[PDB]
Amino acid sequence: QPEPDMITIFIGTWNMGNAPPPKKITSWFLSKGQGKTRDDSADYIPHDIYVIGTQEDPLSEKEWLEILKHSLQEITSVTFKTVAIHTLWNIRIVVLAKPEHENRISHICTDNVKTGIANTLGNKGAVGVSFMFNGTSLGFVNSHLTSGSEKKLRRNQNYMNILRFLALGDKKLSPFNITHRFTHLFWFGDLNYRVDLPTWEAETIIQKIKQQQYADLLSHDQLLTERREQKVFLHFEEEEITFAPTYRFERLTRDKYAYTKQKATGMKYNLPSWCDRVLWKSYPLVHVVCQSYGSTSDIMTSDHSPVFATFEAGVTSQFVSKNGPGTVDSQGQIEFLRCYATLKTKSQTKFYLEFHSSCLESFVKSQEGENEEGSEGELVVKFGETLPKLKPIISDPEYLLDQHILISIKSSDSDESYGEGCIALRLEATETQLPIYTPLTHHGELTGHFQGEIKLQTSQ
Ligand SMILES: NC(=O)C1CCN(C(=O)Nc2ccccc2)CC1
Repeated sequence: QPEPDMITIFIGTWNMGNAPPPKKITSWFLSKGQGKTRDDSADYIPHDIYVIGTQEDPLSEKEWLEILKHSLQEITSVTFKTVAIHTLWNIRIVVLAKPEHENRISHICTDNVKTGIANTLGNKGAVGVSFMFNGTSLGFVNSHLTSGSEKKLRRNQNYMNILRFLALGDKKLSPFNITHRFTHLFWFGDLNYRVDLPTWEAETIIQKIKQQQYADLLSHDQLLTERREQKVFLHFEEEEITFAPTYRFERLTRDKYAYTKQKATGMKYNLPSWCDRVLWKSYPLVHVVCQSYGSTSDIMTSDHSPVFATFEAGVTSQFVSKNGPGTVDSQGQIEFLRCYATLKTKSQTKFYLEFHSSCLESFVKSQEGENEEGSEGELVVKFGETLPKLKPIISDPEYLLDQHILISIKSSDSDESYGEGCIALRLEATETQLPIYTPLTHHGELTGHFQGEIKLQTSQ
């Protein structure tokens, strides 16, 4: 039975509106409704992994597990294994996997972050799950961010708090937040970003939706505009939206957007919006293709419609050689040449690098680089040809070219990271000096750049 090189992952996000679901929700797991939908011919084909994110979920974990498992079994005739379930307040994440994956899945982590302070702490935040699938790390975040058209700044702050404080993945990757810890990261939920148009335009917006004309609406989507100005979700992908806004509906139909201010809304308008979203971020040159992204038309218990997205995702085997794991493979080495970091920092400390990778027995600290003044004010840290030679555990190119090196640049004075990034070893050539490049981030904001040349030696 061969180990896979590809899996399909289903991501669902639904704000249930504190209402139990209808008896049939199979349309969700089949990616049927509006947008980029799944072909009929695939309906009996199970996804390898189903990650279900809910918000305003009124069910017990047991009640929702019963509905989810029975739903998938009806569709696929497969009895899915529960990998993880985590619930913060009414925010919930469920990971289900095909039974043949049970002994491929290990190192399962769960965590939550509560966002806000005093007034604003009590119901918003994120739940998450991470695990290894053979040699591939996977993380999943379900976030319910701050509501309200006039709170996109709050939403961006909620995002930065979740990505700083959600403790998933390999704790040995201590310089690195969840946006660097996984081969594939999926971040979904009721992100709560709104179509920023005047309240007087509501009926015009509704008109535009009935005509399936979304272009002039998406140009005002706060998530799309905030991402374009690099305020939020830096270096995440989102598939093109081709489905009507998923909020706010009158319940028990989809024929009406309920946007007018009411006591129940705190006297706030809820203009039709894409509150309900799936974004991802994969390590450089790993296969990840979105195969669906849409909303259901036929689940109407909530003022939100469910959103599905499906993904082909590249996975690797748990590699064993004669040598590593348990030693180095002297036939392998990773060399950095002519490397410099550019940092936006005003500080004057010395910097050193840390190289972290599952292809190394443990992380490698460099010597300090040489600080220069850049033309336009910047700090440029020069490493030149000083950087330590990295000793992979396995030299087999079938392993090593599928790996990645995480880079942190750290203050000698404080040992704090000023920047994190990632280099793919999926090079055009081995035993050849080749350009490498990663942006550097800290708390998921741009702090600089790292570039140079790599020279990779493999057993071939
Ligand atoms: N949060 C909990 O109560 C857990 C959830 C289920 N579980 C597992 O071990 N699930 C599992 C592990 C590896 C591969 C496939 C499935 C034990 C208890």
